[PDB]
Amino acid sequence: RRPARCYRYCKNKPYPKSRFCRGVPDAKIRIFDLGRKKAKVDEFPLCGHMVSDEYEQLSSEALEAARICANKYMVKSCGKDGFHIRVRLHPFHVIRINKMLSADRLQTGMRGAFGKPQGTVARVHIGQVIMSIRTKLQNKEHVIEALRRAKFKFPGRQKIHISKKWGFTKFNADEFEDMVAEKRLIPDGCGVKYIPNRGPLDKWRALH
Amino acid sequence: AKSKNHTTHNQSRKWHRNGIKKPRSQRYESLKGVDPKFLRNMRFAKKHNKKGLKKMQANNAKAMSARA
Amino acid sequence: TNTKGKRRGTRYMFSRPFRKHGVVPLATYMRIYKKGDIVDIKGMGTVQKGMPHKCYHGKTGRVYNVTQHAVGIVVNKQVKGKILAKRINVRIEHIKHSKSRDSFLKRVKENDQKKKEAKEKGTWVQLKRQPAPPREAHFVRTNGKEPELLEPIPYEF
Amino acid sequence: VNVPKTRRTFCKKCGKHQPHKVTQYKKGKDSLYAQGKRRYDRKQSGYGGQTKPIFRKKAKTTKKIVLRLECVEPNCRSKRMLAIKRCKHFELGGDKKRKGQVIQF
RNA sequence: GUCUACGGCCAUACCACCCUGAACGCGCCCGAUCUCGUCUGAUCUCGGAAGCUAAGCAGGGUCGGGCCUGGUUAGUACUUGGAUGGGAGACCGCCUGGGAAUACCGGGUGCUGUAGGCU
RNA sequence: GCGGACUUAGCUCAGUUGGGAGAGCGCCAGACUGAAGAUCUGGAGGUCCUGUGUUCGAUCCACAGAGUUCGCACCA
RNA sequence: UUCGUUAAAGA
RNA sequence: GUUUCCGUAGUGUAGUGGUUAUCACGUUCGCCUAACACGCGAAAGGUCCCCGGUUCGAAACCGGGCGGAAACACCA
RNA sequence: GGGGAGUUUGACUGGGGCGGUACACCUGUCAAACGGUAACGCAGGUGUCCUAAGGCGAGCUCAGGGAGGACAGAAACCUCCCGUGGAGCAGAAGGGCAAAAGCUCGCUUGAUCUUGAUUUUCAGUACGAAUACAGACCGUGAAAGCGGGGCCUCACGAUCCUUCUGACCUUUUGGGUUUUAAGCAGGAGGUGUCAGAAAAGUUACCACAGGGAUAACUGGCUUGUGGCGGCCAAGCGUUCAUAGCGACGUCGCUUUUUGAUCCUUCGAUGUCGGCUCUUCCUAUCAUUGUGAAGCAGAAUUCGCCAAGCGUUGGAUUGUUC
RNA sequence: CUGUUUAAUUAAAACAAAGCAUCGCGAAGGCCCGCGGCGGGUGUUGACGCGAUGUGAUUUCUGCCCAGUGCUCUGAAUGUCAAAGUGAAGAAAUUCAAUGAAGCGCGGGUAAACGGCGGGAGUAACUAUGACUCUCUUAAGGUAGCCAAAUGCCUCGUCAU
RNA sequence: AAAUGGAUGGCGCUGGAGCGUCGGGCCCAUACCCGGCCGUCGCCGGCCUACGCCGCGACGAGUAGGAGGGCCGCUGCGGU
RNA sequence: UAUAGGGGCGAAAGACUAAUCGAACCAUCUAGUAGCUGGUUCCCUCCGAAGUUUCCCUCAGGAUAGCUGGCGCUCUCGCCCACGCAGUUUUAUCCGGUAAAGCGAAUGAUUAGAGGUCUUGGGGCCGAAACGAUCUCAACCUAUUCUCAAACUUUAAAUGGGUAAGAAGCCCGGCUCGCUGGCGUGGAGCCGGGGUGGAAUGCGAGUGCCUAGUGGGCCACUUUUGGUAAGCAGAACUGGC
Ligand SMILES: [Mg+2]
Ligand SMILES: [Mg+2]
Ligand SMILES: [Mg+2]
Ligand SMILES: [Mg+2]
Ligand SMILES: [Mg+2]
Ligand SMILES: [Mg+2]
Ligand SMILES: [Mg+2]
Ligand SMILES: [Mg+2]
Ligand SMILES: [Mg+2]
Ligand SMILES: [Mg+2]
Ligand SMILES: [Mg+2]
Ligand SMILES: [Mg+2]
Ligand SMILES: [Mg+2]
Ligand SMILES: [Mg+2]
Ligand SMILES: [Mg+2]
Ligand SMILES: [Mg+2]
Ligand SMILES: [Mg+2]
Ligand SMILES: [Mg+2]
Ligand SMILES: [Mg+2]
Ligand SMILES: [Mg+2]
Ligand SMILES: [Mg+2]
Ligand SMILES: [Mg+2]
Ligand SMILES: [Mg+2]
Ligand SMILES: [Mg+2]
Ligand SMILES: [Mg+2]
Ligand SMILES: [Mg+2]
Ligand SMILES: [Mg+2]
Ligand SMILES: [Mg+2]
Ligand SMILES: [Mg+2]
Ligand SMILES: [Mg+2]
Ligand SMILES: [Mg+2]
Ligand SMILES: [Mg+2]
Ligand SMILES: [Mg+2]
Ligand SMILES: [Mg+2]
Ligand SMILES: [Mg+2]
Ligand SMILES: [Mg+2]
Ligand SMILES: [Mg+2]
Ligand SMILES: [Mg+2]
Ligand SMILES: [Mg+2]
Ligand SMILES: [Mg+2]
Ligand SMILES: [Mg+2]
Ligand SMILES: [Mg+2]
Ligand SMILES: [Mg+2]
Ligand SMILES: [Mg+2]
Ligand SMILES: [Mg+2]
Ligand SMILES: [Mg+2]
Ligand SMILES: [Mg+2]
Ligand SMILES: [Mg+2]
Ligand SMILES: [Mg+2]
Ligand SMILES: [Mg+2]
Ligand SMILES: [Mg+2]
Ligand SMILES: [Mg+2]
Ligand SMILES: [Mg+2]
Ligand SMILES: [Mg+2]
Ligand SMILES: [Mg+2]
Ligand SMILES: [Mg+2]
Ligand SMILES: [Mg+2]
Ligand SMILES: [Mg+2]
Ligand SMILES: [Mg+2]
Ligand SMILES: [Mg+2]
Ligand SMILES: [Mg+2]
Ligand SMILES: [Zn+2]
Repeated sequence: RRPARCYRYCKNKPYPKSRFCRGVPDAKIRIFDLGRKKAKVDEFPLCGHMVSDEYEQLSSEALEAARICANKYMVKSCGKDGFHIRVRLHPFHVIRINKMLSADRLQTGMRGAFGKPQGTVARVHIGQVIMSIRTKLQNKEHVIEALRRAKFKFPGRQKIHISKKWGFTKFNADEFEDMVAEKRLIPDGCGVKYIPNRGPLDKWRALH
Repeated sequence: AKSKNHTTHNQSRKWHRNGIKKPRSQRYESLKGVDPKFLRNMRFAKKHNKKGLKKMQANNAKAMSARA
Repeated sequence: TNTKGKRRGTRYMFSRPFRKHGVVPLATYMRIYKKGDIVDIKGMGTVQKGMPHKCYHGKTGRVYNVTQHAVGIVVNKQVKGKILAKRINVRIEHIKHSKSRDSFLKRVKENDQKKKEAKEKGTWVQLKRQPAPPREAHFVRTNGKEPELLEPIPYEF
Repeated sequence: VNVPKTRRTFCKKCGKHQPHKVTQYKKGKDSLYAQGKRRYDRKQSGYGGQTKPIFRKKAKTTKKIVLRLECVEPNCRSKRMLAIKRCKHFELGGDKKRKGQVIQF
């Protein structure tokens, strides 16, 4: 386990786990949702998300420790099934290690220069969302404090933003309450199906 | 004793030291490299032009000079 | 050290683009390739019998020889020393015409028509292609409405 | 590989396609009293040791099979050579195969 | 206003389902003695013409799927050239120029050449 | 490249001035003995390395080839 | 021709 | 660390010239014996290291890991 | 027949050797949308296979899925429908291909002879490979046409010498015949270090010309590793996060270790340890002055100003340790 | 053991040594010198001698393997094997065929000749240890002795002094 | 927090000689303009050493290297 | 007195053999050869580089190409308008598949929830058992949704590459052909005639011979490969040492 000071801002092309890598071990994170996974859309109105500022690489172990800290503060503040946290970020870039000393100069110079896979990190663009927590209206400050506790644990500088959208959907919270009732949006689990008007008439007849 | 392998640095400047040249001068293009059946057309056409062009072209030139 | 074989960089270049695979169209064949025709080179993936080379894709040359079911084109290729006129034999499926010479012949026909009109009526024509001139002292109009005032917007994430 | 016994190929004597007996080319015994052989014997006779070099580091394992084609027609006797590419095993003239054969391993 | 034979552009012309088809034409169909090739006149060939538009086919329709085109995305992401610009870096801002795409929305869905026949 | 030798039952071997395959050890089943071994009897097991040619018939004749081995010679 | 072992006691 | 090789019933192995679960020891049942050793006849016992790709078909051909066995790691 | 003689010990290489071939040729990426463009870069190959897997013509459509049908099951055979390439085309990939370049069937060797041109690597040399022609003899098809190997990208080889083939060829030396020998044209025998020498090791007894183009000390860049701090706090501390600690993560400092590079030094900077001796730093072991404890006293622990002064005698090991 | 040696960095555990062995040789010979001669050294010598080797007083022993590499013995019964000689064809050069001297092979001996000497598994009333047994295996499987040695990486092995 | 004592160049600087935005002046290089002179090159004038004499214009750095001129020099030979 | 140089002699250290011994000394071949060090002698003027392609037992070297100099030759302006050229732009005309973007689009990964019911598999429940029937998990499908791809891609930039912008070009009339062929059909060649004012800016061009040096490079903005990073190693454009 090498420090995160030597694996930082992007200096290589993305090298994913594929047909040509074949040697990367398992990532640290395996799951990506921690809260009420079966939460409906009208249950938790708002969401606060965590916006990066530096074009950096976040490691999977950092994502692990941050989601554990955020989950722990959420279950100590609003308890189980009072929140829904989703790590938006998924690690795919495989960093490499060129290890030596396997106190001698008589084993290997820079002869075999290409390295073996060490672990998985995640290339993060400027403005790309790290995490997103949807909660009730009364849990506004708790999401702020949870992502603030994750802020001290991610490297680099990043900000927090309470979204204008209604949860994880791409539609506005101002338009949601006035527009899901009349015509368009129908809830489908935790996601929302948006229907256009360019359908067959059997869909409109199945509605109403 | 490792040396520098290959580069193309300081090459286009040496190219443009002397003004990169189009061949730029081919009037009556070179005839080799063309279909030998077409050559059996054209060479026999040329030598029978050398043989039998005289009187008809001469009278035609006289006619167009008289009408012009 | 790149192992410079034939077509070692042609994963995308000699490929039929999208929704255009299958048999070759016959209007590619049914064309008039005389001598002196300034024609382009664009390689094909269906017919493998007449690929020019990966270096001559997209270039433009002059026809010198025509055969049964191919054509011969002289192409200026640039090498390390200087550009060279090279004599290639390319099949008909890889070749289309170039419309720049056709536009120049259209301009020549229009210039001959304007010169005939000039000799007829004594009218000066200005048959030289002058480039895009500077804008003349034209006169704008702002009737009916005041000009709309634009201001920059505040920053919102 | 497999080549047949007979083959109808252009022979240069009569200038028509005629059938040819196809046989394997033996290299042939090297004859004495040739030019380079007498020169090498003259150069070898004396206290000089091995004068011309001798080949050591062989790397190819196959030889190009060349075929002697003889004209089958009488009083022509046109014999010539046709080379094939490099092959390891070479069947002479028999045992053609089919597609409906059982594997029967 | 159409079809047949050969086509050019290769989905504005493909796929799913439902209606319409007067007259030539296309077809389904009607049988193996010769030409014919099969386990099978199912396919391909041979002389038909009793019915039929049920099907192909030709039109139209689907708040149809796809395809093409136009807005939006967006003067955004990118980007030629420049600075003794900012920042520890990460990168970002400015001058001069060029400028894309998915979502979202709107419109169309065949055009024709040659030869021939129907109203 | 030259000359010469050996390929047989599961194992070791025999078998021409060619009419064709056996011995021993193996396996199975009987008998003998109070039981084993030896013994006696009866079974099973060969593509005789492969292809071709002569002969009516080839393990044995010849040719070519496939594995093993013995010396010998080496102008690219 | 070969064929191994069977304690403590119990009259 | 590098280069070769191996992984198969509880144990040591054979087996690819792709398309089996093979031998030997051990366990259980029954026999011979007065009863044990010895002997006999069966039976069970296999993830062919784990996970993937090739094909009609893989343990076999190949790859990534896992755990081992040999050889080298020298001059300053 | 090393008793003696002569000669050789490939090249690349983050020093040499071992390891490997990046030494000949291919595929995709690096490669920055013409092309070219490096490393012992990445992932994978090749020294073969094929008388058909060549050439032509004709017929048919594949992989997979759904529904049925005696034994029949997950896979045995038949039929119907969906089936744009999800199969196959000899092999490593890329491209390309559907009345097809795929599968089956029928005939055939064009995988034949010969002179030029052009493309590829490129110096616009060669080999290899390829393309369009041309002249004979042919295959297929009804004809159109297609075919002078493999659907394309690789699958291979100079001089000299040997061997074979051809003309009813030339010279065999003063002239004839005949054997032989030489030549002309094109196939083979091969240079894998693949534009091609015929080649084992050791030298600590070594020598010469050189190199800091090139290692072994220090010094220089970096800090992977070592050492030493900080940040957020899930928990330890009977209670209680922060008296003392602190995981999961994360930001740094130093050159007291080791590693990486080769910048200077090869017409030499004398290369370990110890003895003696001077000076400096603080990341403080004690002493001076203080803050905090789970500080009752004592004894400890954690911090601050602080390097002024001290920081031992010995048994072992050449020791650093 | 006394002795000897890297004069000008070593004085030794190095060399020599008596003892123990082995091999060649009966002189037209063994081992050697020489460009040459039946020329020379051993030789004015004759197996208790000469020449060439390993080990190194005395005591006690000299384990087992001829698979390999050498050395040596033996046979035209027998493969291969060069000139010269023989036979045939031809006008001849030339070609072909048989026979074959040493050597190699075929058979034996030789380790005080060079040399070499195993890894697994299960098994005795607590446990370990395992006389014992089974399997693959070589030519033989390290025997008598000895030891972390001047010979042991782990290792500053474990116990005692 | 780092080893000899030491580095915004030092001295010093706080109503600035620090920081950020700027304004007006000021200082200079072999850079630019004008002018004098040398040389090279280009174009040219004249029937005044023609190998000399003027005329106009533009430019002059440079290792390896390549040319041209030398009324630079040393030694000897024939003329002078 | 005897042993004299690849010889002698050695109780063996390769020790001694006239201060020299892992092969003595003197002379000759011999001024041995060296791709390897060091050096290379007057002035001024003018021009003035390369560390790169390919090949070699090639890697400290050489050959070839490139960069450079010298010597010229063929021409042209010099009295409404000549030809030609360009590290440049415009006008058109084609070419690409990188940045970007996308995967509710193919290939490959990957997250979570919902709806549906053919399916076999784990549970209890209606109960002699029953695809007679019920719930849930399993898996599948549908419509969504999260995150990517140097060896993925529908779309697709900026930058860039080729071509044309005339008198060597247009148009008309005719002869030849053994090529081709319904055709005086097509296509090439040849002959004669008529009209040059045909984008912007700049520039006087073309061509022949001989040859030195070079063949160890480095740095910087930007685009980038390996490495944690390096004043590290390796590439591209331009500039500089
Ligand atoms: Mg170089
Ligand atoms: Mg001679
Ligand atoms: Mg001789
Ligand atoms: Mg019939
Ligand atoms: Mg019939
Ligand atoms: Mg019918
Ligand atoms: Mg119909
Ligand atoms: Mg109908
Ligand atoms: Mg329609
Ligand atoms: Mg639609
Ligand atoms: Mg910029
Ligand atoms: Mg008893
Ligand atoms: Mg020698
Ligand atoms: Mg080397
Ligand atoms: Mg490119
Ligand atoms: Mg480019
Ligand atoms: Mg169908
Ligand atoms: Mg492929
Ligand atoms: Mg494909
Ligand atoms: Mg077909
Ligand atoms: Mg032909
Ligand atoms: Mg030597
Ligand atoms: Mg020593
Ligand atoms: Mg010595
Ligand atoms: Mg560390
Ligand atoms: Mg260096
Ligand atoms: Mg160094
Ligand atoms: Mg360097
Ligand atoms: Mg010095
Ligand atoms: Mg000193
Ligand atoms: Mg000194
Ligand atoms: Mg002090
Ligand atoms: Mg001494
Ligand atoms: Mg004697
Ligand atoms: Mg003794
Ligand atoms: Mg012994
Ligand atoms: Mg003889
Ligand atoms: Mg015997
Ligand atoms: Mg023997
Ligand atoms: Mg036990
Ligand atoms: Mg022992
Ligand atoms: Mg200061
Ligand atoms: Mg200021
Ligand atoms: Mg100068
Ligand atoms: Mg000598
Ligand atoms: Mg001396
Ligand atoms: Mg010496
Ligand atoms: Mg000597
Ligand atoms: Mg000299
Ligand atoms: Mg200059
Ligand atoms: Mg070479
Ligand atoms: Mg070199
Ligand atoms: Mg040098
Ligand atoms: Mg040169
Ligand atoms: Mg010049
Ligand atoms: Mg590309
Ligand atoms: Mg991208
Ligand atoms: Mg020179
Ligand atoms: Mg050099
Ligand atoms: Mg560099
Ligand atoms: Mg400069
Ligand atoms: Zn013939």
